[PDB]
Amino acid sequence: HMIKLSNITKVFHQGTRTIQALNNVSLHVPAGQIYGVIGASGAGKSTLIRCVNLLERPTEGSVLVDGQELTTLSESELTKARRQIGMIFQHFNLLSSRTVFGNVALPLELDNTPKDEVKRRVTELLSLVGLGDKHDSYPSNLSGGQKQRVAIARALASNPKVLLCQATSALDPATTRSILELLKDINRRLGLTILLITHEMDVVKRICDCVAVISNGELIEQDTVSEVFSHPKTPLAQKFIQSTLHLDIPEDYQERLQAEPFTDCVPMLRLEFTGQSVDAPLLSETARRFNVNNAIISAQMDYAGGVKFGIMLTEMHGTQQDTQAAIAWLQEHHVKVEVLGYV
Amino acid sequence: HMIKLSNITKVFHQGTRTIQALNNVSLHVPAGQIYGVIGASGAGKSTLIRCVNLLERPTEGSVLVDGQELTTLSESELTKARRQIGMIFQHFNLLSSRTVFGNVALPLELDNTPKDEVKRRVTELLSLVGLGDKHDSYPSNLSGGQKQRVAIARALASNPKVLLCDQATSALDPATTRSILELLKDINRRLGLTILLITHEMDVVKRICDCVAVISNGELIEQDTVSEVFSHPKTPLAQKFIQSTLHLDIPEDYQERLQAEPFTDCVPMLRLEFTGQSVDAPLLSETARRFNVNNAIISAQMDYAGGVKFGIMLTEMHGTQQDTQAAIAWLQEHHVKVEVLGYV
Amino acid sequence: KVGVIVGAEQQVAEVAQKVAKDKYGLDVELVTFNDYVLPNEALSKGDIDANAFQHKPYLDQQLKDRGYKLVAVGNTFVYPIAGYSKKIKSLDELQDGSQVAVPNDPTNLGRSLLLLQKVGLIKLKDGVGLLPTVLDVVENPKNLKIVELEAPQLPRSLDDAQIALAVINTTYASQIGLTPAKDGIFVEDKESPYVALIVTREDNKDAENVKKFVQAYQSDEVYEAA
Amino acid sequence: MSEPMMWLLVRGVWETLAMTFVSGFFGFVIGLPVGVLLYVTRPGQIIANAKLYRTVSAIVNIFRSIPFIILLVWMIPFTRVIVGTSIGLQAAIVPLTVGAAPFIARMVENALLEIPTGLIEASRAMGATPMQIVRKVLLPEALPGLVNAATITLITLVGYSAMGGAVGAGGLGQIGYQYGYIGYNATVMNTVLVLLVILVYLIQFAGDRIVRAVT
Amino acid sequence: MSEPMMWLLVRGVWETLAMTFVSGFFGFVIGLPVGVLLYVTRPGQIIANAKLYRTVSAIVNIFRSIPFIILLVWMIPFTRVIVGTSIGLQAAIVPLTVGAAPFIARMVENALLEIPTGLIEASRAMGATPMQIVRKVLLPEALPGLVNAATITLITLVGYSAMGGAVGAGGLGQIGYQYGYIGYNATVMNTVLVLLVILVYLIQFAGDRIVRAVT
Ligand SMILES: Nc1ncnc2c1ncn2[C@@H]1O[C@H](COP(=O)(O)OP(=O)(O)OP(O)(O)=S)[C@@H](O)[C@H]1O
Ligand SMILES: Nc1ncnc2c1ncn2[C@@H]1O[C@H](COP(=O)(O)OP(=O)(O)OP(O)(O)=S)[C@@H](O)[C@H]1O
Ligand SMILES: [Hg+2]
Ligand SMILES: [Hg+2]
Ligand SMILES: [Hg+2]
Repeated sequence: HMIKLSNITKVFHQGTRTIQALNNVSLHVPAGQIYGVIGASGAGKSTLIRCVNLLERPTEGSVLVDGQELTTLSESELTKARRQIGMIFQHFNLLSSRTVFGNVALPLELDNTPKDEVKRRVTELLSLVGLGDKHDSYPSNLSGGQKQRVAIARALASNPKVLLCQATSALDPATTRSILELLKDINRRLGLTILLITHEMDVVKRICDCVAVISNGELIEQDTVSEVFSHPKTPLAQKFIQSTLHLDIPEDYQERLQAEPFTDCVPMLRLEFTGQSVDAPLLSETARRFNVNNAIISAQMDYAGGVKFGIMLTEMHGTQQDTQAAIAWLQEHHVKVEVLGYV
Repeated sequence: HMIKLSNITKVFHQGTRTIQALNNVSLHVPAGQIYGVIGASGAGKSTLIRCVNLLERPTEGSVLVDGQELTTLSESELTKARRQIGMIFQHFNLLSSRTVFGNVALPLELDNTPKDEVKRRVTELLSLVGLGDKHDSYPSNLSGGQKQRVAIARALASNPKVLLCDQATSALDPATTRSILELLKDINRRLGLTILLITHEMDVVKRICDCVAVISNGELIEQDTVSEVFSHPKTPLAQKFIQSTLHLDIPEDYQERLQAEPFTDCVPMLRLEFTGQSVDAPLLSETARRFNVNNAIISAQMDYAGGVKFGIMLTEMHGTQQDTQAAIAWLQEHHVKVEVLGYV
Repeated sequence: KVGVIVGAEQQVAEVAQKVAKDKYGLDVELVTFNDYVLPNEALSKGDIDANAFQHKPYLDQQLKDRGYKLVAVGNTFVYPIAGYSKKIKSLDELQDGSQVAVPNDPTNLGRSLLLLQKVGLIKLKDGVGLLPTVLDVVENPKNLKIVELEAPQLPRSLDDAQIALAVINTTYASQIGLTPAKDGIFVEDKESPYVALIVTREDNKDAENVKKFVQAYQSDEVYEAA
Repeated sequence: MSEPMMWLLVRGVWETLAMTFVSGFFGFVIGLPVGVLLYVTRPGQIIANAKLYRTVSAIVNIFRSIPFIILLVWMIPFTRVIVGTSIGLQAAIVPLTVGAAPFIARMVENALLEIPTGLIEASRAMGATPMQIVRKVLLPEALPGLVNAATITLITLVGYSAMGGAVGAGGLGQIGYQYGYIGYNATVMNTVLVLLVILVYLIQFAGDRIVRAVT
Repeated sequence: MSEPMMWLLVRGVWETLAMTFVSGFFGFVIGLPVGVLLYVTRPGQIIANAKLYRTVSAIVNIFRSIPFIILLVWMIPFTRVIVGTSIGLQAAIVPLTVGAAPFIARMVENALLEIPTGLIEASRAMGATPMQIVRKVLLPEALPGLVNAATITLITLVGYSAMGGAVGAGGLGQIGYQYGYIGYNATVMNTVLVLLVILVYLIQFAGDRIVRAVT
């Protein structure tokens, strides 16, 4: 296990009042694993990730990185260890005095690496983040995404064993995908360990191997991406996950929705798949069996660990009796169905 | 039209090289309309949104907000006008000298509004953003999301006619995000607030944007309704970008087991794309009933707008190779873009 | 009120204050100055009653420059100035390029210049009197270099590796125990117009307070305590 | 250390104190508007006026280039116009204040310059008037630097008053020059030095406490 | 303005110039390490040592509290040890340098304080040694403030040298005091003033240009 946090607790005394930003939190990350942190705003996520770097000294708790305990460590040993860990701040903390190239080169300089090596490696990194042409411009001249990519490259400069990332919040979907592909490549090539904060579940179920959830400075639950996004436990956690689902009900249907069934009505229904068999054909089968017609209005469906989960908003077309029979059958097969009205 | 930008062009001289951050961009936003901006990083979006506020003075171009031309306006008139426009910066630019309450009160102070009114209105806003309990703490003591909501509340303090968001929900968890966007929609439909916003979360775009605009290399590739942009877009650049916003995941599990060649008892794996299709039209239920094939949804991104349903769907076509190909043929007949990826 | 200089000529005036507040019991408010015009400007402006630091050429200068209406109303002490060197006992032992220390103030600057022309080392231009300056040095066979410090600073300059000679006053000379006449290697005979010249305004010179202070200043205690 | 010397040291303390603090107060009264101007009239700033910047900067540099003594002299008449005398404590304070104000203004300029750009951008975007921005943003946000500058400036003003005091108001520094140094009185000299050290220590402690108070 | 007076003004210019710039140079040589220390040993900083902070701060305040004249005097012997004399230009520079260095250090401390927090956090996180942080982050990023401080400091040093020069030095300020003022020569006075104004303008222009060079 490349990372181990045990019984971490951190209090802050803002002023009049004191806050338990973190309260007895423990989390372990193997080598070459990818691990996400998620939770409502102000829950402690940034606090925790800083506890790893030891940018926040836990008032009570134990921190271990690469088998080395840090709480009890000299400033010099701590510095040397930190030269193994890359961090990406929410706001990139770049040097204005140095261009893109300089910011990226800095960690290499810290290791007094040869000048030619610095040139080569920094150029490679800039090419990878697509900032090849921007090497000699200053952070004061860069768009948000550009500076974020600068910060990423700097994090990776020294080829650290650990990365502490919302490292993709200022990047368009395409650039986002490029960057995440790169991280995945590094993880599977050089066994890089990564811990990352995000509010974009998209990212989470894109690359996270395991996931962790936080509420009021407490680690509610950790599990695989699927198990968390699929039948989560802990009413707090499952409440959060429900929040992450798309319960849209477009205004068009809201207007036309009738709590009461009328003749020739078409039921409108929300479906939730929680660890359902991907191979199992349920809606095609339903159409063939009951001769109902399921017009997919909206869909969030994701696949992980051989199962498919997520919500699906649809119209059930046919006869009220056929519709109710199809609903019954789908419920038999562990599809959580809720009828919202009749259009 | 609450907002009108015409022939906007902006050059920056960083150093050695000069850059056409924006090149002859024009965009019109009606009153009480919600309008999104999307585009590859470094395309000009933030620059464009700043042009409205005139935080960036276009070298050649015309800006009109509430029928008032700004390029040609005195600093004092410009100040008075700006007191009508709220902005949310990507990085919140909060005052460290003032608590949550103070930052939010500041714009009200600018109007010399009564002290009691300031208390009431600021408290209301903080409750709305869920920062009721944080009013008297300082930004240095706040998590990112909290500071973002502080910035939001301040933007809305003065009840402006126009809002300029620069990724105003990027630091907010899904739940907080939905609460905030619900609030914006309520305001837009109650007080007819006009909104222009930048985002990389297409999710947001198709959540509230009435119309959308796409930017590449300082040029406004296209603007249209959410659907029309995400559904049969034009301009190879634009459609390329939109393709970028699609998932096309092919989970590693299927990648491993994928075979370019059909073998006996094979199950075709197929990607489907819906581009402005009739929602009522049941096609896969109908296909299952007709060809006795089985379409197992592996993954799905489907969104509804303007009476149509669009998005991608990764599925298995189950049955006999012949039945599978016939079902594929029918689905293509009905304007579903089908691509067979292999056989599992 | 009375102006005074922040130089050494101050306990000279403190004994006079003693005698004035002793025999005549007048609350005269004292003042000291670190420049050489502000007592005169104070008089002409009416702040202070008198001033007890300047001499007749300097007075005349101040009545010529800035047009002050003042007149000399006091006797004085001998205030002798003389050359001194702890490096040599004679002028025969002075060599070329040797630096020479003199008070940067106008009065003593000019008087030291005339003392240096008296000793025969340098000679200045014609028709000046007691307030010459470095502008005037026209004969300098030994190539001495003239130095203008705050007087208190040169006596240790005699302890300076650079300085060979310093034109110093007598009270400062006596600080470290060098009398002009015999301990000082070379000296200045009676130079009449360096008088302390207690001054007042032409109008105020006739106030009882003024006269009674001037009395308190000129007395046996003031002359012997000197 | 006779009883008269005790009282004289008392009055020297009072002189140094009044001079330093009053002069710094009024020097700020002046230079702080001047500094805010120098900041605000720069190329790019809230009220960016090159002509006005050059004028104010010219005034500032001109006053900076006058020696202390020539300044005091040229002030004498206006000094009297103001305080009715060119001698003593207030008469010394006035020229001290005029000498200090430009340096204060430049220090202020420096402090404001260290304000972030995004905050000025936000203040302009909200639609605040220049004076609104000044009173509500520039000075509030730059307050720590301003206070540290004031600390520095008063520490300087101690010795600066010591020097410039010698139109009849010398304070502790004058006393040390006269009785501690001119005429070897080790006791008086050491007393003056200890008082001055205590004074600077007090001023710096106050400044640092106020600075840390502001987060 | 005789030819001898021409030459005297030339030498006064040279004295003012050498004094000002040499003294500022070495005063920085000294105070910049001291300021970096005062910054770094603060509670919370890279090398946060309360004892060392108190020691350095005490030294700085002590030197600040010494009047210029007592400083020059007490320096006299080591002034000679260094330059072999206690009179003239270099002898004047030495005490000038010692007088200025603490103020320089406090100016530095102020500038470094205006550095952002996140940058120190990142520098520590990367694993840079304290001196690596200093040489690669603190001084580079605070460079505009440092240059502005240097500008301020040299502008002060002009008149400060004018004053302290009068152990055989003084420069243009001494010349103005003696011949411009003590002997009513308006021409000489105006010439001195014009030279001083030109000097300060050149210095401020250089400082502003260099600062704007740094973005
Ligand atoms: N240095 C600090 N001083 C005072 N309070 C702090 C400090 N750091 C964090 N906090 C508080 O601790 C709580 C959690 O902080 P964070 O970890 O930054 O929030 P989060 O869990 O990362 O979620 P967000 O809002 O999406 S960044 C918040 O209420 C902060 O106000
Ligand atoms: N002050 C500036 N000086 C020089 N160039 C700038 C400046 N501001 C922006 N740019 C350039 O403008 C281009 C467009 O980027 P922006 O409009 O600022 O942000 P964006 O492209 O809309 O979105 P991001 O932040 O990249 S996801 C970038 O290539 C920048 O280099
Ligand atoms: Hg293991
Ligand atoms: Hg990441
Ligand atoms: Hg938004």
